[PDB]
Amino acid sequence: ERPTFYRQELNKTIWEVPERYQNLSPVGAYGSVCAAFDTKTGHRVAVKKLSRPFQSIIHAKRTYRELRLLKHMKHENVIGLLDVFTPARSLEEFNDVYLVTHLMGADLNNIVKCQKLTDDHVQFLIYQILRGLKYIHSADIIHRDLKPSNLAVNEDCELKILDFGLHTDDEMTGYVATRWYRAPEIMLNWMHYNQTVDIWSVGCIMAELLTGRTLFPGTDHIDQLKLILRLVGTPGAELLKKISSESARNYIQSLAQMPKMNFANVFIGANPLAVDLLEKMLVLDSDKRITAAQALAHAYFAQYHDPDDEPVADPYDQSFESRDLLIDEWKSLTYDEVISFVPPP
Ligand SMILES: N#Cc1ccc(CNC(=O)N2CCOCC2)cc1
Ligand SMILES: [Cl-]
Ligand SMILES: [Cl-]
Ligand SMILES: [Cl-]
Ligand SMILES: [Cl-]
Ligand SMILES: [Cl-]
Ligand SMILES: [Mg+2]
Repeated sequence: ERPTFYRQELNKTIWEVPERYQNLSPVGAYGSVCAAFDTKTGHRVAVKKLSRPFQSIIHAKRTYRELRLLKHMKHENVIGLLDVFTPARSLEEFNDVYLVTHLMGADLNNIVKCQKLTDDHVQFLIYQILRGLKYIHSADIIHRDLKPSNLAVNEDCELKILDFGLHTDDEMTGYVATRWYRAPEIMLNWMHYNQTVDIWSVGCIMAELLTGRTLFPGTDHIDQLKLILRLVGTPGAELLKKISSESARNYIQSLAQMPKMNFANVFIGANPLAVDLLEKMLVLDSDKRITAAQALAHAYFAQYHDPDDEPVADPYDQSFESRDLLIDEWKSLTYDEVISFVPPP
């Protein structure tokens, strides 16, 4: 059952992989990635070698979390796991983990910069994001990091969600795309967040497809909040009650009150149905945002919506997230998941 492995050094890194993977070529702090040709399937693939996967309890649990998530995701608009392997022949010598996925070409940033998008293109792209999100949310998973660089798109306009949130303070500081798509309640730690944060990100992405430009390109956290409240209005008393951070509540009330703007005068010339959907996604109070399942039934997607072809996920057991274990116990759980992997049909 065990394949033969061969070794090579790629940029000061020793890679040991099954013979089926050929022509390894580096492409890019949690791991290094190589493109390769998989001779068993004929696919160009990405092979990721995890860096120090078991160096601490936090790292070991993150390794297990990533492998559990990738093994569960089986949907047309979500990245799936093609293979996982280790050169180790036993738990006692187990140290390295390699993950194999489909090699992705362009992302949605490349699309918005270099392509003139019709309203039909916007409909199809956002429809596919929402179809994948309905599946992800049905398993009680929150992506947390939806942005154009985490959305792969091919020549047929077909889309896949990748790079689930599994981010440092410095990574979120300043004029950075890593913060421009985040919901205000998570950007500013207003309250315990939930899956509705992902719908805010979809609204930001859809706006950028319609205009070609970032919706909220803030130069820091506070500048970005000011841009958001200018468009959607300052909070009312109902939402202020739900901000459990007393310090954040007090800062918000320092700001002069502003009404919600007219979205037809912001998104000039857009399909009126697109404007309506944006008003339902970009709602400050997360309790009142439209959900992915509700949005698929909005009239903007009438030509693509098929309620018999929008599937949900198998149940996903996340009880490990509240479990406290030692490094070697997380490592043993990960080893079990590596050796039990069953490849897709
Ligand atoms: N380590 C581990 C571990 C692996 C599988 C299970 C349950 N079985 C399962 O999910 N599959 C789906 C794929 O086909 C076979 C059955 C439990 C623990
Ligand atoms: Cl092989
Ligand atoms: Cl895939
Ligand atoms: Cl190993
Ligand atoms: Cl991005
Ligand atoms: Cl499960
Ligand atoms: Mg990414």
